[PDB]
Amino acid sequence: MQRSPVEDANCLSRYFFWWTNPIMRKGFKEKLRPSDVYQAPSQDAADILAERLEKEWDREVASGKKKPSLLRAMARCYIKPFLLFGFLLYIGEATKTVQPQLLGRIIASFDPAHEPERANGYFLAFGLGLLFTARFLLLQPAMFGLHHLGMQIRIALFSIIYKKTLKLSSRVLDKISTGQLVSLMSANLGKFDQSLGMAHFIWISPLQCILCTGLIWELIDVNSFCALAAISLLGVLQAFLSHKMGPYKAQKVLLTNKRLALTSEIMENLHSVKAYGWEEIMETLIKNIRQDEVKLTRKIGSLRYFYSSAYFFSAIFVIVAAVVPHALSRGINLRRIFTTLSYCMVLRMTVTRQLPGSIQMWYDTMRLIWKIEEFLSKEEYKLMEYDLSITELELQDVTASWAPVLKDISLKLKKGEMLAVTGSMGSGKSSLLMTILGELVPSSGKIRHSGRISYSSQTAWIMPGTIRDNILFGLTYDEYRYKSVVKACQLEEDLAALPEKDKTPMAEGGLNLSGGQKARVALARAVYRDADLYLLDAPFTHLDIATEKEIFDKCLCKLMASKTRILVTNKIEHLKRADKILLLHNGESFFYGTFPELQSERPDFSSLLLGLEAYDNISAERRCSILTETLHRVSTTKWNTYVRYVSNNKSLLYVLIFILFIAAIEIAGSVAGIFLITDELWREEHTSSYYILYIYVATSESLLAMGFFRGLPFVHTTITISKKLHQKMLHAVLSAPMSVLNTMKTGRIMNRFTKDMATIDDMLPLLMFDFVQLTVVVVGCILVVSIVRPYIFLAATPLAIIFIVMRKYFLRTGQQLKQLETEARSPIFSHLIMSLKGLWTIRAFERQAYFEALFHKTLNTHTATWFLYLSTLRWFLFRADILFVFFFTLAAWIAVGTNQDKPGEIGIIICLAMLILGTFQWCVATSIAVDGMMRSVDRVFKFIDLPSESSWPHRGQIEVRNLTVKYTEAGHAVLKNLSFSAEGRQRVGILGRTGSGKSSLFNALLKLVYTDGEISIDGVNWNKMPLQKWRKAFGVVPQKVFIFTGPLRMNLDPYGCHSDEELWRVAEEVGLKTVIEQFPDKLDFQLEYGGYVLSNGHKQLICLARSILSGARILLLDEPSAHLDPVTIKVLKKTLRQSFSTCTILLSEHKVEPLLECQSFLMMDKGQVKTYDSIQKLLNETSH
Ligand SMILES: CCCCCCCCCC
Ligand SMILES: CCCCCCCCCC
Repeated sequence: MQRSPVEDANCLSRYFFWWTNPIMRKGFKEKLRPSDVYQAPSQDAADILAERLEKEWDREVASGKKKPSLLRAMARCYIKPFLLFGFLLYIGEATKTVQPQLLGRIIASFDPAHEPERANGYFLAFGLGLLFTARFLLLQPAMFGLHHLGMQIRIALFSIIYKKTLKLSSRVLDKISTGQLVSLMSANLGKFDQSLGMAHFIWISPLQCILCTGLIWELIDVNSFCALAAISLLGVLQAFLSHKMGPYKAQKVLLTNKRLALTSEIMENLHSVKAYGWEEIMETLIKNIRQDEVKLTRKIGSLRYFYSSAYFFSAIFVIVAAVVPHALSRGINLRRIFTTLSYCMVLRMTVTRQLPGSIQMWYDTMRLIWKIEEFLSKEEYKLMEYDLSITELELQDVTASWAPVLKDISLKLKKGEMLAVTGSMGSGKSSLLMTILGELVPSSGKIRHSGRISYSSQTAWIMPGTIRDNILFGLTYDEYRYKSVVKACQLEEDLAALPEKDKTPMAEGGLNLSGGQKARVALARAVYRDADLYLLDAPFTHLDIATEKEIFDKCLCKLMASKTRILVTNKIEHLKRADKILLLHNGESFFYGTFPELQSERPDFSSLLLGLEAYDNISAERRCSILTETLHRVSTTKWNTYVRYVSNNKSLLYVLIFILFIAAIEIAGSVAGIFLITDELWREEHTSSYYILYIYVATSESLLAMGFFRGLPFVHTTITISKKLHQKMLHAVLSAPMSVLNTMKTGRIMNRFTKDMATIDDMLPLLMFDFVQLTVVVVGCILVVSIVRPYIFLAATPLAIIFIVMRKYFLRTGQQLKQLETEARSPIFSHLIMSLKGLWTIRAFERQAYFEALFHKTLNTHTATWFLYLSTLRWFLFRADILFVFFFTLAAWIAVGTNQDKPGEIGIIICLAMLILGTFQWCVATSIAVDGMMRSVDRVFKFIDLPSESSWPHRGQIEVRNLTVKYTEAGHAVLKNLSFSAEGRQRVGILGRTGSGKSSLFNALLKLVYTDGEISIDGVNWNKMPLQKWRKAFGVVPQKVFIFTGPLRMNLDPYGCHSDEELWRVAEEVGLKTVIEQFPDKLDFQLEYGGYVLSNGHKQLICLARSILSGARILLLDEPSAHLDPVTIKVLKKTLRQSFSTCTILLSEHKVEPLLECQSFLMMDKGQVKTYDSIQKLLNETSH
């Protein structure tokens, strides 16, 4: 669409990345959008990437022998780029070995004997810088290349699995699990692609290690093996911790679910939780189960410190133990040490840093490739063989299995004729169609149908978009057909009713349009479609006496009756209309024919089936069950967000005060040592003396590293902040007003607790320690180098000031550019999940290519987004790395050319600078990862900032005059100036418009929306009684009652100050004792999963009890009739009378039978009220 600039790029511009400049600019000025970002390169296109690998895999399957392997397939054409970069990494890393030798010459140039050699001093230091630059230029493009290759791989690899998953055998589909299919492709996107770049190291590290170890001198002195053994013992020490981690993870991962599932319960039914008015027990209950999670997290975190720390303390341990044996014999020499130190730390890093990460990958990627290899071996859908036009379908003793599901069906169906089939709920209801379609395979028999076959399924689904797109669905628009079909489908009302008419957008499911309208548009496909055979499967789920006979009489008889039809339904009129009928019995045939023939077969069945007089008006589920019975019967980051994070725990400030002090002391001592010691070292030869300290001065990483007394409290003080910061959120969301809380719709609140809270709790505290640690090493190093050579400050100050500005520049565009990846990620799954549910239908209209094509475009958007980001980072790293060699070369070039006669201080300056490069890249690398994570905590603060909020003298009257709500929506019957004169201790009823916001009137009194007018308790305003004291009054018992996981003791009594006799005596008076007697442990029995296993009717009684436990003034009723029945209604009626006779009741009911019971009934419309006691005055308005 937008046309990408890399297409029209120059070899230099593409190498250094000149093309990002405008997109770098834009993002700094104005915020970016999906329309602004532009497409991927023509090379990187999913059609081109997949189609190649298809051919090369096809070759492996074509040569049909042994067992094809995708690794061997991909190898047929992915090596040419892989081995091209392969050398670049090796030659790019091999330059590191040369650096020691050139350092040694500078130590060889300078000593108290002989004059200070200038020429070599300068030109060899510069000559080092040449190699030092050369390392980057060769490594950078290769490193960036492998990411491009890794990205290029999986783009094909999702296409090749998707091609298969659209067409498999249907039997195996209900063997294979849903989570395995999704999670396999969900896990790979971010991790796999980035991970591929370090695979090469598997042979790089050994090839260097063997060369380095051999290149180390003192081969006669068997101590380089001891120096290797020092690296071995480090590996043992680390691995020992990895075993001790696992036991604690299993304890945490089990616990973390308990709160996460419970939060999902409590948050969804919040309206009740507030209506009862708890907010005290729900805190402490969560806090109690949190305790173990905090203890275990702390116990893990403190352990993990040593795993990171050991690497820092290693350098001094390995370096000393390597050299001090050589101290015994062979006197002492300075150029001997420095070279052997430099060679050590290369091998120390390359064995511990990346060698694990290389091996780590090949275990994963191969284990994953195994899963694809298994998956592609799975059995396939047999392609349709309808391509004939001899004669229509005729079967003969056909058997099938999923006790065979079908056993010897026989029907010689003649063309252009009508047919109907039905039976029990099972008994081969939906299966017989699948064999005609070709979804299920016939076990034995002869089935053969000519010409193309249409289909309409049981459960309908809607492709997201236009209505005509669903209806016409890969056809061309025409005059009459569409009109007559849409007219015949009973959508003439829905034609006029909708605003955009045919262009109305639809998505998600059945929220926008109703299940009835879904069932219409479902049928529209097959009715609009042209075919040789028509197959419907239970299209009349709805109980429409008009619609059923309208569409059956008008559409079929007039339009479709010339052509053949099969239908599954339960209507005697349709059965009597049909030419041929068929009845089943669990795979074996009951009978097929017509009622006149049936009268000469089973006259008792003929009569007793017909016995129901008013059969057409019976409910679908009812009459189906009657048939079932009778048949079987008969037969932007900010500076503040850090300040807030530190401001919680003061201990995080009080820990930082003395960890700064140690840096100044340990700097000062090294400055003193470098200045004071050196002269005596040279003077020693011309004893041990002070060489061993002079080693420790050089190892700046291991010098300023943090131990247990100095650094451990940092872990303790940080984790406490995540505990506190949790409380502030949970309390703030729980205690908040229902207005701004109502817009979000719980697809976002849980998301914070699931993902965002876990990353602040788990991944942050540890990750911060690196950022604190590494900065101290680099800052503390440079200053020691600075103090000795004053003019370094002028070299340092511009580069630092540049370096921060670069980061501010990259982050503003980058953070905005990155989120578009995570947004663009979501379509790819949504498109997969939806495609599975219509797998039967999507084949029937041969519409695979359309979806297979549509699938690519959702990838191409994502890969374009990703590719731009990934490069932008590569730029920043490259510019930042080059900016170091300036610092090195300037410092080095000036150092030797100083106003100082004594050059022995150079030996430190150059050596102690060279080692930082490894830490420098590593330090800036985390610097993005921290700053990105800091955006996540900011979301929690936004939630924390969200706004927030005795006796009755034997009385319980209510008459709230002048009540006006301020929600402005209540079923087109909003409360304005409301009033009623109902006496206390009287049962009351209520009515209004059919759909007048029946709920809103209740929660207006409970105060879950904005309200006006005074509301007095018999002359006692809320003035005295706050929101809790008010909510003590009303007894609520809604259609969706609230039960949570735990025992009935905890459900009935949250606070826990009621006696056992008190708990029983209320229960038996409510009428819920003998029903409970059957359960064990009195009332201590546990309930789970919302208490679904228990009975429906008693699930009200438990809440009705809860009110007697709670308080006595007023009760409410939100239409319980749907959850009521003859035996329950009478006890519910009588026990209520015996129980209360004090508190008022309000009952909203659309039915007439509830009107006979109560005293008075309101007939309420917007600004209109009326009610009377006596039946002549009461009923007259609502008589009809
Ligand atoms: C596409 C391959 C380009 C590699 C450039 C290497 C430059 C080496 C200069 C020392
Ligand atoms: C928000 C402050 C970030 C400080 C980064 C310091 C980097 C210094 C590199 C020499």
